[PDB]
Amino acid sequence: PLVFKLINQPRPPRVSILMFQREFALRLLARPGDSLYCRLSANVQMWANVTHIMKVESSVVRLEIKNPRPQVDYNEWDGLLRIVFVRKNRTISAGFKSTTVMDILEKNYKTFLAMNNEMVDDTKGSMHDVVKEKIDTVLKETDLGDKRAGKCDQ
Amino acid sequence: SQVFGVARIYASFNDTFVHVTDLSGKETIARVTGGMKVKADRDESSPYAAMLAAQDVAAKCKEVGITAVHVKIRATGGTRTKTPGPGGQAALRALARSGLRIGRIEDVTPVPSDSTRKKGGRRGRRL
Amino acid sequence: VVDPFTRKEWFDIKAPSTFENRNVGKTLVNKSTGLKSASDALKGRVVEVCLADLQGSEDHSFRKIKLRVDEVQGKNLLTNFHGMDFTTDKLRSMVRKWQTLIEANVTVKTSDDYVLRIFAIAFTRKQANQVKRHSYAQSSHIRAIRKVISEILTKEVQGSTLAQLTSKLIPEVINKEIENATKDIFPLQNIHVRKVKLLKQPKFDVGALMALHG
Amino acid sequence: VLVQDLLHPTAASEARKHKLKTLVQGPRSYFLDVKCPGCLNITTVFSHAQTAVTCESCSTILCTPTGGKAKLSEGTSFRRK
Amino acid sequence: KFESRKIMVPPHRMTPLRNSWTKIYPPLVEHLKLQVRMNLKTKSVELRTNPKFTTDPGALQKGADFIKAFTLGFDLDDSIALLRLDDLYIETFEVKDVKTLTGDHLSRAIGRIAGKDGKTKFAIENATRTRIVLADSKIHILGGFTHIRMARESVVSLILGSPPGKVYGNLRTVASRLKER
RNA sequence: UGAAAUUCUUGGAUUUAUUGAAGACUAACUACUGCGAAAGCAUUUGCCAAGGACGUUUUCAUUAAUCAAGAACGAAAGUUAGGGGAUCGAAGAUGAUCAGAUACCGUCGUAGUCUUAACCAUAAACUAUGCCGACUAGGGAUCGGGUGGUGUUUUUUUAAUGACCCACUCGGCACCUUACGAGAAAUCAAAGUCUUUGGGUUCUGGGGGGAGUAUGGUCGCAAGGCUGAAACUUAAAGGAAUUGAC
Repeated sequence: PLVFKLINQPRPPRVSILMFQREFALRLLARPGDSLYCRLSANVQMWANVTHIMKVESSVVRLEIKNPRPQVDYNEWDGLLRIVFVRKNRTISAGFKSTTVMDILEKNYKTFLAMNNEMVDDTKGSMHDVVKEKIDTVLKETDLGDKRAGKCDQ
Repeated sequence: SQVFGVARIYASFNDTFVHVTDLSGKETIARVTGGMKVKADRDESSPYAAMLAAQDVAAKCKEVGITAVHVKIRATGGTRTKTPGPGGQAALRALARSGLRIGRIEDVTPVPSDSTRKKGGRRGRRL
Repeated sequence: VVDPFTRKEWFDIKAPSTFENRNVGKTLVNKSTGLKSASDALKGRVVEVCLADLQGSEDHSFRKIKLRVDEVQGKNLLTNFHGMDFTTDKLRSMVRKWQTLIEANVTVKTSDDYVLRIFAIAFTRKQANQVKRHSYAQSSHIRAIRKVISEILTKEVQGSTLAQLTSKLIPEVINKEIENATKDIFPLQNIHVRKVKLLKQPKFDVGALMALHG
Repeated sequence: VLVQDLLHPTAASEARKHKLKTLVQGPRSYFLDVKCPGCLNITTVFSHAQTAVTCESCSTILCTPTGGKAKLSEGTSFRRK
Repeated sequence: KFESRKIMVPPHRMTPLRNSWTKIYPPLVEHLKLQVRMNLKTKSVELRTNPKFTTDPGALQKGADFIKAFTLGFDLDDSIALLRLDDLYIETFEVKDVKTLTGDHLSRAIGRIAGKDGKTKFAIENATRTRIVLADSKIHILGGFTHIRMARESVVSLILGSPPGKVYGNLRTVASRLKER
């Protein structure tokens, strides 16, 4: 929430010059294949141009909010990246199938079908369907699923 | 002779319960706590507060008029310590001191045959 | 607002005929208003009592008899036998550290069609002329003694009825049968019947309770 | 134990040693001529009989195998060798 | 107006019982005015009070505490101080109540609580103004409620693997901050 | 809880009593012990298939010992796919606070902890002590088997069981002395029979770091495992025992 305060900041200011932890600044400007790379770098390079300037350990960074903000829902971006980056050492298919993620994302997906009126079948996922297998299939329907969180870009 | 009751003394590390019941576990007759007696947060389970609560219990039993009690002192049991503390000891000292009839002293502590995992972890729980 | 002891009600329980001192304890039933509900409250009463306090023997003889209360008649409450137990400190005084514990068990039906379960314990003693400071029995002896005790208990409880089981159970009959027939396998001591557990009861009977009262 | 004889051990001490561990090794067992009264007949039985040696005519178990030695039947005459 | 309590005797404690019985019973009979009987067959000490004796119902409880603490392995004079002082109580804990130990871990824990020649334990009893029975897996603490609490802190310090030197440091800290007040 | 604050409680918590469901464990008994190649194994009863020791006036007659190559098993944790999910609980989400009494802690809690089908192959996997074999002091306890006793007791009339006691014998797990001898010492009945140096055989090490690192090969989905350096740097790093001075 350190960087994230001045991302969603309404009436976005001109620049941002601030000094933080050097390890946290490495979390900022990390490239997509690191252990340094996590949710935060994809968030910032989605919504804020970032540059490291004059390392003071500590380090100073300059942030610029993209004033034509890219229309990506940061809430779903938050939840998706949070789930896939909590389990970075775990396979992506097994991580959605925990017990409660199969309940929390189940309720979130049926809330996501409240304005769609899709008939939840009796087949719903323990054998072949929406709780177990369809979430596995949507991963294989996008750039994800067998790729890992530290290999997919934004 | 006297009217026999059932006294039940629970001894948690923070608290002392004294609980007078009729025969067969019928209904609660006299029931106070060291917490509701002494307002000092240090003194929530002192032997002093236990004796005060036990004399309150004795007073309410004499208000009812029931004198004899079959007393069942009880530790935490389960996985914590299975010997009732000095709160229960001073409660017994007070119920003897208050002149109530004591039918039978028994130490009913729930002992597990074979316990599950405690809340101490591998390290040890407290201190 | 109002004290319950204003409306609280006082009753009196009485023990069955198999035992001596039938006048044991009284009851506080907090309402006399709903006497259907009061009768139902009295149907679910269970009193555990001492053997000594019920049979007048002054030695606080370490047992415990559970009595379920069933019927109501003019402040006097008719009871039924429900179980047997020891006290905890007796068993903790019994179990010692250089002798061998032997426990046996049996699932039981009794001639009054009661489903029951019976727990017997027996330790091992050491003889007069010992030099070993311990007396462990081989495990074949333990299987044999469990088998003998199981069969003795099974026949002894399938013969009798429930009150007949109680009447055998008071003067320590069954453990002397175990003492006799089990002596030929390994010499034992402290042979007792630890717990007795009702499991299932027949269709609801009343006249047997009145026979068990008088 | 400095100077003793091992060629000629005392027969009592030599009697207690293990079968394999004597001066010259050799068995501690023997044979028997037994007679059951129901036949008046000599049956030759080894002292450590591993099978139930039944008599010739009658179905009478003259000895049962129990651990080391065979337990003779009740009421049976015997003599060594 | 008699009142009768019975307490069992284990044979582990029965030999000091039958040795020091001649000092045990007369202060209960004379100095505390209680009727004291012994069934050596059932190993049962029977404390009953009569209308002859002084009506002190707390004296029966303190006599039961006397016989119980001697049964728990405590000394004669400490239990006589229990007959004198009221604020002295008994804690009793297990090793496995605090930390699960197995085999020689238990033995080494008991040795670290005791120390060589009891020098770890005895230095506790001087500095906690308590008395401790270290039973097989049981610990028994005898003293004031704050004092048995501090002894509980010390023994829980010892049982979790902490070295005895840190225990001496915390011990002299608690002793200095308690004797000053 | 050193101390305190979040949560729940007037619809009643906590505690008391009567029940019911779920899954996990197998206390005390439990050592002064047993089994298993080790890891490991403590409720009853049954089935199956093994195994040691003992006994043997049974059989074969060198069929053996140690083992690169190769092969099975291998705690805990961890990976994939089902089932389960009560306890506790790496992460996480959280209320914190009060002293420099150290860090705090506390409540919820996903993974996991439990099984099935597979993967992995590591421990202070220690008894820090390869395996086979002989010889060299005692002593008293036990565990399994066996041989004796005009022993003892339970007497069933005598017996026979059993159970103890005594004496002997194997085969164990342990103990306690000594020193003949060993060792630097603690200590060791083997760590002895070693300068008076040889029973057989497998593996390993050559001052300390750099470093179990780099690279290559191989095994694995992954995590990792096995194998495994040099450059460079340095006079100590150590093991055991001993004294008293902040």
